[PDB]
Parts: sequence; C-alpha cells; structure tokens
Amino acid sequence: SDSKILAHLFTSGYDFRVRPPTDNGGPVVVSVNMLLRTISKIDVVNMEYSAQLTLRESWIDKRLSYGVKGDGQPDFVILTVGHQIWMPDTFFPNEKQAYKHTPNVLIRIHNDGTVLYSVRISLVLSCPMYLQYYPMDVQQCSIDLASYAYTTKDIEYLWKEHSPLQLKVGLSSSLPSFQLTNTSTTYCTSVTNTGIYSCLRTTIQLKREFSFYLLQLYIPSCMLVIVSWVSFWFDRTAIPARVTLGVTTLLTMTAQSA
Amino acid sequence: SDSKILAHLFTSGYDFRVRPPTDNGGPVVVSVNMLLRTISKIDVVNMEYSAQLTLRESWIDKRLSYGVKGDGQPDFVILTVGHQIWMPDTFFPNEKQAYKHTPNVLIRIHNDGTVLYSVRISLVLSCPMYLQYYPMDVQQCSIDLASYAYTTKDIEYLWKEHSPLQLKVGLSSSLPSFQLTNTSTTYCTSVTNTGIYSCLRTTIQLKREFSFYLLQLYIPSCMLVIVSWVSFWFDRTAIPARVTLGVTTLLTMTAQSA
Amino acid sequence: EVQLQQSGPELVRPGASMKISCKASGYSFTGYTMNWVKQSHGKNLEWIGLINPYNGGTSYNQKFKGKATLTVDKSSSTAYMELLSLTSEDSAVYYCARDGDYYRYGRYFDYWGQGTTLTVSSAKTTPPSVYPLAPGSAAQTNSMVTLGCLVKGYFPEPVTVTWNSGSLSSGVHTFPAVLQSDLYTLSSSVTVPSSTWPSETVTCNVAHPASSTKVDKKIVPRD
Amino acid sequence: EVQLQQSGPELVRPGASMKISCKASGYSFTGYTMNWVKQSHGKNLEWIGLINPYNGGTSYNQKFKGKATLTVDKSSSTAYMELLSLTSEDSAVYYCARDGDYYRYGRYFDYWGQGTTLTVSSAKTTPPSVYPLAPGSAAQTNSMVTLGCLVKGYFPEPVTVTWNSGSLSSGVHTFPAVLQSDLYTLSSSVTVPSSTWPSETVTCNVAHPASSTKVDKKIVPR
Amino acid sequence: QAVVTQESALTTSPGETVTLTCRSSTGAVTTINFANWVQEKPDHLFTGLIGGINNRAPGVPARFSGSLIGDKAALTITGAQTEDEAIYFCALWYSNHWVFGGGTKLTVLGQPKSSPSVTLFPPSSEELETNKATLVCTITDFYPGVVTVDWKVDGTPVTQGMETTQPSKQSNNKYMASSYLTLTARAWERHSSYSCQVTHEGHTVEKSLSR
Amino acid sequence: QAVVTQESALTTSPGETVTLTCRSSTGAVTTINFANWVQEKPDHLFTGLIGGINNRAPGVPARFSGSLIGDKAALTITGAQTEDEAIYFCALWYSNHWVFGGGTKLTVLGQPKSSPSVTLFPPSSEELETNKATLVCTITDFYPGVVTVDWKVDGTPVTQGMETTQPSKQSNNKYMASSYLTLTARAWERHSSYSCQVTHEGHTVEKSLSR
Ligand SMILES: *[C@@H]1O[C@H](CO)[C@@H](O)[C@H](O)[C@H]1NC(C)=O
Ligand SMILES: *[C@@H]1O[C@H](CO)[C@@H](O)[C@H](O)[C@H]1NC(C)=O
Repeated sequence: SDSKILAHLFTSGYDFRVRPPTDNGGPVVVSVNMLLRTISKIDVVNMEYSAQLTLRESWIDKRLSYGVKGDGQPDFVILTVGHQIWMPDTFFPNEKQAYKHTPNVLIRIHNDGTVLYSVRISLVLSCPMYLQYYPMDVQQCSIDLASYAYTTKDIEYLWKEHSPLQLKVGLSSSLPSFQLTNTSTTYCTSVTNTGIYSCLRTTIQLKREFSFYLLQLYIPSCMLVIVSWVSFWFDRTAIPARVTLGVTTLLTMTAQSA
Repeated sequence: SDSKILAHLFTSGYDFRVRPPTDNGGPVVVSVNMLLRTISKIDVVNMEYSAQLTLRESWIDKRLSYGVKGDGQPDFVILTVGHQIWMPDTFFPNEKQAYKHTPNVLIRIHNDGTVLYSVRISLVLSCPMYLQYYPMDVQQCSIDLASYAYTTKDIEYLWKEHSPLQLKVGLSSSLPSFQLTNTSTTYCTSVTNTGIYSCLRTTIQLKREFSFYLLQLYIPSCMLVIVSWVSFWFDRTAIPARVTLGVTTLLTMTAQSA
Repeated sequence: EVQLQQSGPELVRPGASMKISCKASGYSFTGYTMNWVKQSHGKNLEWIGLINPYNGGTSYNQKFKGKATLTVDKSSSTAYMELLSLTSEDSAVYYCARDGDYYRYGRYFDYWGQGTTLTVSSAKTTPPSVYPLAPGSAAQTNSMVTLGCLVKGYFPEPVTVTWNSGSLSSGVHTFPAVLQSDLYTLSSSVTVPSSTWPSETVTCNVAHPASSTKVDKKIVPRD
Repeated sequence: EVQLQQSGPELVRPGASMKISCKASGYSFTGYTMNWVKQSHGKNLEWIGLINPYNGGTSYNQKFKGKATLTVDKSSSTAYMELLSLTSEDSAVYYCARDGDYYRYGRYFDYWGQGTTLTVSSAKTTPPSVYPLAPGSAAQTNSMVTLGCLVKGYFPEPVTVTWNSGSLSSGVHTFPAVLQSDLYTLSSSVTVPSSTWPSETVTCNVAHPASSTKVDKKIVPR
Repeated sequence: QAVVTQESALTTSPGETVTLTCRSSTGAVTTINFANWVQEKPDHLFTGLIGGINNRAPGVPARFSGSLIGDKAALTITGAQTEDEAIYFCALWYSNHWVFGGGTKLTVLGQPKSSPSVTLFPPSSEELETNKATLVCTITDFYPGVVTVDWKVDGTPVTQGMETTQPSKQSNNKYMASSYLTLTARAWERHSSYSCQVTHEGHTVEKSLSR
Repeated sequence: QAVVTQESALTTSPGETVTLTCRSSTGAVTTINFANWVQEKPDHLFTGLIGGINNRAPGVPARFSGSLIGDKAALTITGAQTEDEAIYFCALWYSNHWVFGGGTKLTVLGQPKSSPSVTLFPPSSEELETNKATLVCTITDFYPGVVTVDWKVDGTPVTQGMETTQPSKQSNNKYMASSYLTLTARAWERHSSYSCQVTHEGHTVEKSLSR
C-alpha cells in the first residue's frame, strides 16, 4: 500500500527543483542530527583527517503530505528509488581530497510532510594545527556544513535540539595518536561576497597523552643530564674518568636526540 | 529452456522494489553464509584492515517460484543479466575507505522460490585496537552486516545453520604481522534512533607470535643488563675498567632503544 | 550484584499524569537497553516499549503510542517513563526489565525491578462497612465452625483484619480484595472448636488507616 | 602409506536406509576430494558422486539425485554416504575412491577402499537344502570320479563347504553362488580316485552360520 | 494481531522432569520469535531465564533448558526443585514487539495434596436493605493452587454475575481463595436453593443453601 | 545418455606389448574426457593408473602409458608382466559425471593354455520330489578365464531358465565356473536327452546326459 501512496504524491505537479513552500515566505527550516562513526588518519603534515559519519537532515515539505492528520494511515512512507524529492543542497566547505561512492541513503516522508534524510559519507577535512606546544598540545578539528546555492532567505540550518552530535561506542579509544576530550556543536554562518549562508560546525578537541611522551622522551634525557653531573664529584687527577664521562654523555645525547 | 522459464516469471507482475510476501505478514528470513578469501593490510595506525570475502545470502520469494514441486524441471535457474530481483539491501556498517568495482555476481532461483545470492567484495573495515600489552597483545576485528532501509518488521538476518564462517585454505598463515587464533559468528542487532535493525557480526581474533619479539627485543637487553653488573665484580682501583663498562653499556642501551 | 530499584507506588486521579523511575546499579548503565512491562489485573502481561541508554532511541508498542514516553538520564543511571492521560484502565503494576546483552539488542530478558503499583481512580476516601456473617440454615455442626466477616465498600486499600484484638493466632483466613465498580471489598474467615465459641464470644476487628477508622463487629449466631 | 578402511558389510530390508563409512589415514584428509562408486551385479561400475572434504561441497550423478547423500567429518578424517529408500536394486558393493591432486580436482583416481558389500533383500533367513550330485547310470569309471554337493535355496551368504570334516583338501572347488528368487544357490565339487568309489564313503560338510545349521549329506551313486 | 497460549497450570515432583509449552497463533514458533521465559516468584518478583538464540540470564540453573519441541517453544526443567515453584511466562517476538502469554502456574509439591474446605455463607440482612445480595463462599487449605468455581444457584445453568479471587498462599504453605456473587435483593427471594461447587484435582465438592 | 565400450577380453604374453581401447558413443574421445584407467585385481581390489591430462597414481609402473590412438582412449602396456593380469576399466568424463565401460579382461599367460574340464550332473532323486529339477555343469581348469555356456535339450538351445557364474581364479590360476539349468519335474521326465555345450578359445567341449 506504500507504493500506492508514493504514486499519488508524485503523480501530481511536484517539481524537485523548486524550493518547498513557506507560510510566511521565509526560509526552509532544516534540523540536523549528526553521528560520528569513526575518525582516523589524523595527518599532522598534510593538515587533514579522515572522519566517517552519518548525517540526518529534517525539514517540512507540505507538498509531500499524504496523510496529514493520518491516524488511519502509516506514520511515514519510505521513499523508493525513482522519485525525486527536493533536498537542501548540503555541502562541506572544509572537505578536501574527496571522492564520493555511488547506495547508503534513507529517505522517509512523514504524513505531515516532514522528511527525514539519512546518509553515510567518508570525508577528508582540512584541520589547521598548531604545534607550539610539543608534544603536550591540543588541537581542534571541525566539520563545517552549509548550503551552496540557496542563501539565508531560502534555507537556514539549525542543530537538532537534543544530542545534535552523537559518537560511536568507543570513539575516544579508537583514535591512534590523540585523545578526544571534548565535542561541541556551534554555528558558523557567515557573510560572503555572494551572500549570507547558514552554516553548522561540529568540533572535536584532541589532546595527547602526556604519560607516553614523558617516559619516551623526557625521562631518558633527565638521566643523561644527571650522569653529566657526577664528573664533578670526581677529583681533577682522574683524567680518564671525567673525559670518558663527558664525551660519552654527549655522544649518547646526540644519539638520543637522533 | 532456462531462458523460457525466466521469461515466464518476469513477464508477470513482479516488482523488484517490493518486499517479498510473508504468510504471517512477518519479516523476510535471510540466511547468510560467509567465506573469508584473504586478509591483509592490518593497519595499527589508521585503525583499519583490508579483507576480501565472498558473501552468500538466501531467502524465499514465492513470486519467483516456477517449478514449485518441480521434479520434472531443473532444480534451479541461473538468473541472466537484464532481470531485476528484489534483494536485501545489505550494507557493512563498519566499512571504510571503500570504492566498489563494477561482474563477480551469481544469482540462483530454486524452483520453490529460494534465491541464492553470491558476491565478491573487497572491504576496508575500521578496527579499534588496544595496545596496553605490547607486543604481547590480542586484537578482535569484526565485519558487521545489516540492512539499511528495511527494519526488523520487514527483514531479519540469521547466520546459516552450519559453518556460517568459512576461511580460505591458508588464512592463518597468510597474515603478515598477526596470527589468527579464533573465529566467531554472533549477532549485533541493535536499537537506533531510526529503529531496530537486524545485524550479523563475524569476528576474528589476532594475537602475535611471542617468539619473534622475545628474540628481537627482550633477549638483547637482558644481555645488556647482565653486562652492567660485571662492573661490580671489578675492584674499585680499576677506574678505566668500570667507567668504560658503565658508559658503554648505557650508550649501547640508548642505541638498542633507538 | 545488580539492582533495579523503581519508585514507590502512586495514587492519582484520571486525566493526570506522572513519571515512574527506575534506578540502575551494578553494571555499566549505558550498555544494556531497557524494557517496560505493564501487569494489569484484567489483561495479561503487556509490553510497553524499550529504550537504549547509549543510543537514546526508543521503540514503543503500537498500542502505547502516546500513552507512554520513555526517557533516560545517564548521569544518574536511571530510566524513566511518563504516562499521559491516565484513566481507570492504566491502573496496574509496572516493571522495568533490562536486556541481557552488552551494547547490543540480544532480545532476551535479564533482571527485573520489584515493580511499581499505579492506582488510578477518581474515588474519594471511604470508611469500611462491615457486615457480620454466620452460618444460616446449616444441616449439622461437626466439632468445628467457620465464621465470616464481610468488609464491603472502602477506599483506598488496605484494611487490617484481626479477630478479638489478636487473641487467637490460629486459623485466621484473609482473602484478597476483589473489587466492584468504584468500591473495594474483601473478607476474612476463622476456625474455632464448636464448644469454645458459645462461651468465648466473637468480635471482628476491622481497622481502616486511610480514614483512621477502626471497627468492631460482634457476630450474632441467632439465625 | 595411505589407507581407506570402509565399514563392514550390511544386511537390511527394502525401504530402510543406512550409512557407509570410509576412514582415511596417511594423508592430510582435507586435501584430496573423495569419490563413490557402485559395483552392481547386473550393471557395470557406476559413479555416484564426489565430495570435497574442505569445502563440504558436493556434486552427484544425475541418476543418484536423492538416492545418495555424501557427508564428511574433518575431526576423524572420514567420508560418509547415506542411502535412502533402499531397494533390491541398490544391493551392491560400494567403494570410496580418492582423487589424486592436492587441494584441487585433478580428475583422476588415486587409492580405493576395500569396498563394502550391501545386501538389501526382502527375504527372511532360510536354511540350505543340500542335494547330492553324481554322474548318471552308464558312462562310468574312466578317469578319477568327480562328485559334488548342491547347496540350494539358502539365505543369506556365506556357506562353508568342507569334505569329511575337513580331510580332503585337493581337487576341492567351490563355485560362487548365484541368487535365484532372492535365495542363493551354491555348488562345490571334488575329485577322488575311481578305485576308492563307491567303496570309501565321502561326505560334504555344509555349514550355514546364520541358520546355525550344520548338515552332512552322503553321496550315493545311482 | 496474535495471541500466545501457555498451559493453564502444571504439577510435578521434586527431582523429576517437566516441560512447559508455548504455542503461537500465527503458526509455528520459529527461531525468529526469540522465545523468552520469565519466572514470577511470589510478591511480584521476575527474572529472565532463556531467550534470544541461546542466551541465558546470569545465575540461571543448569536444570533449566530451552528448545523447540514440535512447533512451539519449550522450557524443560530436568531435576525440578521446591523453589522452582512459581508462575512461568513465555514471550514471543512478532516483527516489532513482544507478546506475552497466559503464563503457566508450575507447582513443585513440597507437601502431599490437600482437600479443599469449602463452606458457603448466606448474605447478612444489614446489606439486603441496600438491595444488594452477597453470598460469600470461602475456600481454604488446598494444594496445589488449582480451583474452579461454578454456581448452580436457583436453576442449574449459570449465566453471569460472579467474581473469584486468585489463590493466595498461607503460612502453612496451603493456598486459599474466595468466590462471591453479584445479584440484587429481589433475586434472593425469587431463587430456590443456592449452590457453590469447587473441583480440585478432578474431585468435585458441592455445598447447599436454601432460603 | 551415452555408453563406453571396451574390448571383451584380450590375451598377451609376458614381455610383449598390448593395447586396450576405449570407445565413446558420443563421438571421438577428446582431452576433455580425461580418460581414466583402473585395474581390478581379484577379490575386489582397485587402483588408478592413468588419468586427467597426464597424471599417474603414485606407484604405477613405467610400462603403463596413456595415449589417444585413433579417436578413442588407449592404455598401452609395453613389457607385460604376469601380475598385470586383471580386469581393466576405463572411465570418461561427460560434462559433469564419470561413466565407466564394460571393462576388458586382460590375460597374461603364466602357463600354457588348458582345455576346460567339464562334468554334467543330473537332478537329485530326492530333489525330484520338490517339483523342481536342477542340472549342474561344473567347468574347471580352463585358461584364459573365458567360457561360453550353451544348453541343448532334444536338440534345441534353450534361452530362458539358465545362469552361469563368473569365471573365478583357482588355487592353480586355472579359472573355474558353474552353470545351473532349472526346470520343472514334469519337464525333466518329459524331455529325454540333455546337453551342456562349453566353448573355450574357439574349441568346443561337449557333455551330454540322457534320462
Ligand atoms: C568542553 O566543552 C564544554 C561545552 O562548551 C565547555 O563548557 C567546557 O569548558 C569544555 N571543556 C574544556 C576541556 O575546556
Ligand atoms: C574461541 O571461541 C570459542 C567460541 O566463542 C570458545 O569456545 C573458545 O574457548 C575460544 N578460544 C580462544 C582461543 O579464546
């Protein structure tokens, strides 16, 4: 019976190139729920990281309303392949080095006209990092999200009211070289030469384990500097003692530094 | 004669977008047989591994039943290119960095309506690894499997009753850096914000050869610590002896550690 | 060990709404999903729905769409359940039941809570109308006699029935309170030797703490 | 060396079913695929099907679809073969034959098992009726006299034929039985001096284990 | 939609093997039904047993075991114990939701079976002026907790107007319940003779009353 | 489907070269038929020889060699031995299954040929009371192990009612055989003269009997 309802909707004059109607003439409200699957390849050198996520967008298209009040029809109807529905031309501004597969897509049309869009994407995103503090630093990478063609008068994005950003079970552990301390959903809507475009930015904060770098780098050299001191407690007469101590410690440090 | 039977089936009102009928109105039972061809590129850093496999799915679509009892017609008929058959929208949840070829596909339609689907896929799957125990650890990588669009009311996966997971002849030997100890077929059906989706998870357990890492890393330093002790058995007067022993052993260890 | 301590029983009027708590302890709360089951008097065990503390997703029975609303607070390890538009029907005992698998829906029941008794009625407080019950037109007396004491029409429960102020603690029966429309009702039996009764005398003791009413009713065998 | 020891011979009634085993030893069992061959009395060597110990994959003859069911247990290095809806026709000797190539179907036969004799007969156990056989009147003496017994209408095989409780052990020939009306019929003859006949009394000792019968029958010339 | 049918109640001895069934109304109970079994101790105490594909709640005795005998779900207790006496519920998965059953009341006899002590009681006159007639029929001291109650008041066929309570355990481990009557005061005078029969262990016991 | 035709039986001397053929009914024997050759020793002993494309079973003598002479499969033994005396079966691959042939009975002379020793036995006086008559023709000490058996009563070769056992290896490698002719008692007394005609190596050895 779902195929009979999808027929009734698109058999009408529906144009998937036309922005959905607004009662006020205003923009189209797009609710956004985001889900971070996995994060990897945090490239310090090429300033980029590979993150994999699941995006959920939601808006109201009164044209697609079949049941309205419903309560005698299915709550939502899954869209089958072959029917075009207008969707927000969402793009990632900071996306880089990206090739797109295709399908991992899901489109639901609720009776009131509410549409749910679900999609899986793997993205490489540029992340400017600052390494003044090495190795005890902290980086903040982001995923920006906005429309390309439609301005602020036609579409405006809003983070979902609850848990806008969700993370896979063991994401904090999953990361190879960094530890994720914090997450954050903010707005990054800006004004460009072409116009004012609405934009969402999710942000993760990575800082490193001081413990590792302490044992691997710092503690070894502390021992070497201490060794260089015990030549002072030897008398002046013992030339072979203090020469060997001094030159070996320096050779060792050069190797350690190497 | 096989082309005459395939003609008779699809000349009717078959819709490949429509879920197969169930006598109870319940979900569509999907039997799953899996075959691990090869495993390689076990990336500790990027938390991913390249695995190549052969998936076999099996369900009953009464619409495609041609012979029913048969016993006077071929047991199954290989589906030729050009005919669309409904299939479970199977996807891999943990799949990453994946581009899909195309074809290496095989579709059989048994007389009773039982369909067999065989496919070859190369997958890169995220595998969170924990390296608390180095190098004497053990990792467990998985391959998750589920439907994307259809929920638990329309489709439910079940591991095949016998030998759900099969491995190529020398898989345990084939791996470069790990040794495969165990395999495991379990369920990972979970509850998400969109609904309850059936899911299968096959799992492999990799642990490393202690023998190698013992000879390469541990034993050498054991000799170095022992050497550092023989300066105690020398008298105090031999300054060139114990100085050289002490400073060289430390320089050697820094190199060894390097 | 694990524990699922729910909230204390509630008494509310039709049209209103309230929330039943269920605190978890002993396991990683965000791991296992949670169920909710309705045990009504008239109907069998009904299933309300389920919720995943880590996902935050929920899936309700088709019958309970809008009747129940499952929520969860990770910081306190507790699942919740609101019940809107309460009526006389929704009066039952509600349990919360954990699933058994770690961070996955294994579809099987693990631990249950002790439950929570939800009494939803629009009836006021009412004192017990106790009537003496004795054998009428009995054929023979056989070294024994069972007597009665019908406590009819009280609200809300419970009542505490004793005989002669707890004199004899032998053979005092007390039945479950089967209720009519708007009124609750139970009874209570007692067994005594046939020769001890005409001299010892009897007094039914019915106390009603909801109205602070305590009643004594001597049984008259004159019929 | 390698070995393929099969199960012991079986006697069952029509309609029933049973399983013939074939244990392997001497090689990596999961390596070489296995065949099954039917040697019937009436027909030539027939081919049942084959099975891959590693895959568990199988391919049957078109004739044997449903008649046979090949299985395998890797833990014991043994191939199996079930035979459903047994009849009088399926009575034969069944062999298992290994393929010759390592982890690949080289399509050539390697080692065979000793085989397993499957006798499926709808007959109840019947005792042997022994009749003496000797030349006819006239045309006598000449060369050394040939005499013989005739075991007729017995079931099931075998029958041990001896002479004078196992004394005559030369010229003693026992010809194979051939079943007629589902009961076996065997005959055995011996040669002896013509000067010692009919003077010395010779007698065959026929024994039928399943009937637990041991009947002696003296030979008398016409 | 559909209904799950369990046995009414079953009885077994300590050390023996008992099997509870669980029938579906849609058809055979398959592996995709994920048959669950939940044990209800007295005072509203529940705990899961078998479920999913082969899963068991932590702390479930080995004597408990799940299976699919015939075309319905099966809970088999090999080596019954005294504490295994409770009400057993089974649930089945139908596409999106759980459907419980009637629940089987399992009895592991700790004591020899006891005959019911049923007596009927005539309505007091202090409530007949309320034009309501309540006949109180008390049943005490029986084991197991299986009691059927019919009423041959007036004529022999009973139409409607009666309510009975669930069997409640006593201190001497015997069970106890009561069955009342909901008729007007007019019926008290118009009806000739009253009856309150109770069958226990297939042994019926009637009581009479005439006024 | 199709049939594989081998020679009936062939004879050769030790040290000489013999060639067995293997004809297909579908057409010429190609490489995709993967001709196999299997040797059947007495007492049901089988071993593979040549097969596949050029494969040989481990332990197969060099004198054995495969080829495709003409349009049929060929097993050639250059330098025959006494122990190579057995029955040789060849099999052909037809798309999905193996098909054996009749099998050729190869004879390597370990000793010069000897004519068959034939003796005919009448029905038993005791067995004539069963209304069944059994004439027995025992054939001993013939080599090679090939024998034709014909029965003639009143000058007429009788088809139905006769069987002959397969030639079997003896203690002295001179094959043996037996042929029984079953008639009715009324038949045995009705006819007069009986005859068992044996044929070996083109020679003919008669054996008659009269009532
Ligand atoms: C983490 O983010 C929250 C939300 O903005 C903020 O309150 C908090 O200060 C942040 N913590 C750190 C590590 O600064
Ligand atoms: C391998 O997995 C199986 C099934 O989970 C288990 O029985 C076995 O003990 C495991 N062995 C190892 C190496 O842990």
